[PDB]
Amino acid sequence: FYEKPTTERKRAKASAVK
Amino acid sequence: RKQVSDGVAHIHASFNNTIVTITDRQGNALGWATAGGSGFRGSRKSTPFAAQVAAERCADAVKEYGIKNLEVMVKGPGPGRESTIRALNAAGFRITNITDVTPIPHNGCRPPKKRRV
Amino acid sequence: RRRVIGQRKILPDPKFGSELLAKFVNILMVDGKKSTAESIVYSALETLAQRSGKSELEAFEVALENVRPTVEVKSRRVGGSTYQVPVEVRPVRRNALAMRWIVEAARKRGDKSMALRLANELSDAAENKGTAVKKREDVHRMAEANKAFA
RNA sequence: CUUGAGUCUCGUAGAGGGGGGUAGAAUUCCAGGUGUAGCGGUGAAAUGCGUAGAGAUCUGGAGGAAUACCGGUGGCGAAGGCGGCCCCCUGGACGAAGACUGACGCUCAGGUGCGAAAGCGUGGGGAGCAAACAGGAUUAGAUACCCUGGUAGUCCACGCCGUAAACGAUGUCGACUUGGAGGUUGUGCCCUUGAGGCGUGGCUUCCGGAGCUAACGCGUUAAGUCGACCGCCUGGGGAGUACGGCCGCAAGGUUAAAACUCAAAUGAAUUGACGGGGGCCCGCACAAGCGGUGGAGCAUGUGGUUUAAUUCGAUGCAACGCGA
Repeated sequence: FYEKPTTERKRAKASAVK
Repeated sequence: RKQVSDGVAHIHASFNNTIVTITDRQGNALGWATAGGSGFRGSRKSTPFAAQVAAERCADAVKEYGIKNLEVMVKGPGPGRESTIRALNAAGFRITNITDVTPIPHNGCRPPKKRRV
Repeated sequence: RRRVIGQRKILPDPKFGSELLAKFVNILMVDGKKSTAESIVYSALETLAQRSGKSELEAFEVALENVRPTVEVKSRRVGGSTYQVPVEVRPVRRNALAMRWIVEAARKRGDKSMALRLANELSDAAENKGTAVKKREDVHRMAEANKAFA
């Protein structure tokens, strides 16, 4: 994506952090 | 004929088709059979039920050469990856090693921006 | 579903004193006919001894091992999508289906009477035929070959 | 004068820049060998590629583009942005003690300079990818999604453009104001025994009462309590538009109205909530069997036809051996 993957890896840190 | 008795089996497990080629270490592909071309066509009828068809015909296609213990390495993901291993092993062959060596890149090129729906 | 029920407790055979044989007449009951089954299936079972020519109290199973089921289709539409998913047989069906495999072709075979028509098919299993036999021939096909989706 | 601001000694970290090389995988192409009838493609399909040797395989060779893993809620930068490795030049930042100037400061209209991506100009390069354009399916139609090709562009140097949801939608600077848990980088002391414990810095992510907010929320990195400057706002549309100017090769940017029209346009959130959100949990709902109807033939009822009427009502789930 060149701009999503830094967003999902900085969103799903809402998914898979706790 | 030459009866090398061993060989490195190839499973180019693509998604729409999983063609398999049998060979020894020198890269001399002598026999091969295509899952999606084993009479079968389409996509869901070229799925691994066809892969075992290709495996059995290839076993028939090279049973004249007498290859007993078999090395296998795979390319690509896909359903035509697992069932074919069991098929070829049960089809008068003996296994040596299984692997899928599908070439992950180091971020080299661009593959397409395919389906979006 | 979440709750379960235990198997209904059954008294033994009123004639041979064996609960397994008593359960057998209970499945063939259509039109509520055990007294007719007394002249049909009990008259059949009495003839099953001498026609077999051996004690049908524990030799009764010498024709049932091939009949042993292993799998049947369980309709798990898991997540809303029907799958094959054949679950292995649990004891509350693998023996019930054994009796369900008996009289599927023994009603109107065109013979004397099903008082002794059923008394034709039983030794056939230890004489290598009869309805209970070929039941296991088709079960092997649906499983053990569709690993990509089984 | 030394506390504000700055110089020096000293180290610490870093995808901070600029210029050089350099490696390997990966797509592609080309040459070679083996041998072979399909390859690809999707929800099925043809266009396509191929019997010549394609796909597949290993052997090499060319080129271009990006740097798997580490990798991170990590790090750096004024922002834009910056990820292989190594060197050359360089920019900041921070920390330990010191020393030295003595208010040297903060902000800044105009102004100057940097400014993602597209785009333009002149010359190269061009592996993939790919607007445009072709051909094949889809559909009611398809100029779209989808597939097969595919040019500009994407890459490089120089020049221009100046914009973005350029966003933390939070201007810069300073002072004050309870706590907790992490992260990253210095450092002081302590048996560092060590990992660290006791402290101290910086940057940093997440909770949270005060307090603030319409509200969500912010909450020592404030949206708290104050101060100094700057930019902007003044109902929605028209309109970031016309015109004029300035700029730009051009695309166009910036500055920036009015006529006319409406009485709203908005923001936080509440209770309904419909989903082609989701998870869950219930029920002969499904599952596993049984017994069935629908097959026949007979009895009634409903719908129609005829008839003088074949009276009326019900006749989606919830009528049709119903009222009756």
